[PDB]
Amino acid sequence: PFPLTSMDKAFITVLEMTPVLGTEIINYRDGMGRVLAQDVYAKDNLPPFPASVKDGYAVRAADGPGDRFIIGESQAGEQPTQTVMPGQVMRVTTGAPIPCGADAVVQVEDTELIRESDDGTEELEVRILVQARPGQDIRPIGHDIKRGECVLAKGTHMGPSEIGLLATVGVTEVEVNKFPVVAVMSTGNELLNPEDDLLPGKIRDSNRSTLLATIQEHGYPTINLGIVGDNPDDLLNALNEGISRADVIITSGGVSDYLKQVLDIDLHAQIHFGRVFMKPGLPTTFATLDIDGVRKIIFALPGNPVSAVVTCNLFVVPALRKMQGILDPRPTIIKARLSCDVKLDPRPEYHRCILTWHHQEPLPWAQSTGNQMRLMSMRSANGLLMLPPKTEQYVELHKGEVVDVMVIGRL
Amino acid sequence: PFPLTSMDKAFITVLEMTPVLGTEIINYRDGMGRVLAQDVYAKDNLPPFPASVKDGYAVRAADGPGDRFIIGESQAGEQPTQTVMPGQVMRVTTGAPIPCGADAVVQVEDTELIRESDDGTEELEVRILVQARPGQDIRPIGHDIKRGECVLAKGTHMGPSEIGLLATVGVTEVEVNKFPVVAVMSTGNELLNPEDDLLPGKIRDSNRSTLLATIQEHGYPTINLGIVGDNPDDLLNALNEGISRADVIITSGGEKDYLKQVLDIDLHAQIHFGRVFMKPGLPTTFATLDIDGVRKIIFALPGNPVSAVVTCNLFVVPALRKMQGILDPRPTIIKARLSCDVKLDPRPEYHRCILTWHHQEPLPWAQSTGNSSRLMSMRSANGLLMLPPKTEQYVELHKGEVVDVMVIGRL
Amino acid sequence: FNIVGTTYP
Amino acid sequence: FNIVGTTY
Repeated sequence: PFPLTSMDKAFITVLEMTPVLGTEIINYRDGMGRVLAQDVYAKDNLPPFPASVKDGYAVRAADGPGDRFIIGESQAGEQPTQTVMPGQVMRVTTGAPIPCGADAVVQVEDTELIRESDDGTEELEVRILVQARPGQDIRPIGHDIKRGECVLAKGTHMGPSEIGLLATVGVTEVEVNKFPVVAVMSTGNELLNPEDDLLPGKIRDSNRSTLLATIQEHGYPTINLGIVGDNPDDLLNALNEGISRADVIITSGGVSDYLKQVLDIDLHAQIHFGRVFMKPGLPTTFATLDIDGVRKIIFALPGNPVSAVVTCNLFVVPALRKMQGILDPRPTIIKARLSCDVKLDPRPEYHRCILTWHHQEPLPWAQSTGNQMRLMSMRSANGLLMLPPKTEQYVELHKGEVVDVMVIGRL
Repeated sequence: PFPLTSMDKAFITVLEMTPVLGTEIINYRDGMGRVLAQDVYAKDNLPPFPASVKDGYAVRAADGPGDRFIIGESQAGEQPTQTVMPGQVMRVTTGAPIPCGADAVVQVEDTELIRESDDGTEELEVRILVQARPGQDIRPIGHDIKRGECVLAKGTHMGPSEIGLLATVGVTEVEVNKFPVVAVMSTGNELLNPEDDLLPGKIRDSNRSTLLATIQEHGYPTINLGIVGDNPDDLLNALNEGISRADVIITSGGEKDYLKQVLDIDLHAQIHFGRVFMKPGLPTTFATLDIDGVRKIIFALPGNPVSAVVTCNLFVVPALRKMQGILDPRPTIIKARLSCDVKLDPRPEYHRCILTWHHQEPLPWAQSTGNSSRLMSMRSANGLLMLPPKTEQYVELHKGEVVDVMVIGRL
Repeated sequence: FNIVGTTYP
Repeated sequence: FNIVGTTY
């Protein structure tokens, strides 16, 4: 007899009661998806030497437009040793360091060759046609990155670009938030393992395989607790191992006495809600357990396969993201058009769909595949349609009308 | 002297010259991101037994609404042994199998208790108030999935939902396309390792770290060839090892002409283009090599970090996706609004950006942070802005106008 | 934001 | 759909 909890009350409750994990030191190569728990400062200047921007000649601006002797060429990886004297110039490339005595670089397009070398290619003398500006076409020391400058702020969710940035400044070790370890178990006497052949009155367990695969997609470590029989003893033993090995425990099915009893009386855990006004996902249950100053969270998902995966993306996924240090764990919601007419239900409805962009059409189309038992497309569902509850004015939606779609997969 | 190649010609050439990999057998747990190379058939019926939909009693429709004796109760996971005779009914649950002799199920809300069991618990007699329809509230044998029915077609890109389906039908082993192995190397005499402190005339290699991180995000195995000196001997040895160990080779980084010598004369490879009319990505080079009836592909990306990552997502990523058996390896392009006014360049322009959806605004906004004046946001770039070439009418683009944006990251 | 979708004209 | 950017 648990009061009907609204979607908003349930969703906010999960986020508020979900704690943030501690910190650890990792290598920068494994920084993908991690959240910085420290500020990152550069210890060197970039570039460490004055470098040319264009292909041409490094010149002295004070000399002005005149005849110059080419004394040599600067190459990348080699610090120049020659000094540019008045009336002299040096061949330079886009990546080469600027030699001493030079204050400007003139590109080849503004020059004319006076003399070719009688043999073996090379350049001897050149005419400067343009009055060069002091510091023209030169990248000064520390132009891009200064010493002591903060290159990455605390709380930054690092991607491929951020990793390369770390490599540039020479920070190979960084402090990040820990990743949550999730344990998943299934309850039910009618459940068998996928590898087994069917027996009378038995079916194969599909929820466990799907739930684990979903969590793995977001990059979190998982633990398989296997199938647990529907009895008080086995639930206690299964949950005890889950708490000991993981921070998060997820169970599926068998809701409609033993599960909620052991959590309350035996485990002394705090059950927040047991029923939520939604379709599907009615018997969804969420509870927290505090042991040794550490908070463990437990998710009890419905037995229905569709109900399990829907509640997973709505409740479990945002919860997991908060623990790893993500500042905004709320999912991305976009606008799309309905592909088919739908009748509204008194409950808010959620069902998997496919987002497709057409030729120069500003809004994407959402194709309903949620009514399984089944549309066979070559593509997997990448969105979750979010239909509004039935009202006095709105009872039915028509094809083409704009609705909200929550992105749940890589587009 | 490589001819200026249009963007369209270059992109189509890459896809046309990129081969499709062979097949292999994997476990269903590792099927994430894999593409099926076989048709999948169910070997069992789901459900394998007639199951109730509602909580109530299994009745004989011919008996109609009347007083019935309760002979027992059916439980999930156990095949019923009792036979329902005329004038009798059996107690059932939502997951329980339908007993013999019963052809319909009436939910408990349509029944009332008549008599107590004289002592203890259980119910012996109950009144049925509604005339049951034949087959009412019952899931027949093979209602969802029939034996011999195709549940997954060849070419299906499997996600979490597809994995669970394999577990349901009991297919633990499936044939899929192989994943491409990519080797990444860097060229330049000025390059040092990120773990090393800086030396005069040297900088840290960032391309190698970034390129690997990008490919790893898509789930492909990678090989680090390290830093290679700018000389024909070291290049030849590096490329030879890459071909022997990997299917795809990626190199980074005037200076352009020396590299292709090893590819053309020594490696006997076919270079398709050396220049592409684009900004950035001008010195992009693509070549193919046919050895032992197997085609290896080689990408030569610019030395500049920004130019490298842009060309990687434009050319390398779609090529890799084609190799793993994806039917449409072309990237996803959406419509978005410009955040700032931009001047158009004679070349087609690409620039990293961040996609954000606002309150009830149908189109997302794109914020330019790729330009370097790196703007420090807590989020990594998930899109690539696609700006049009300069035209007779358009020399400048205005704020709010709709432009093309290529999705490159998880939203 | 809100979990319920809702719509506009 | 084309790789080259378009406008309206």
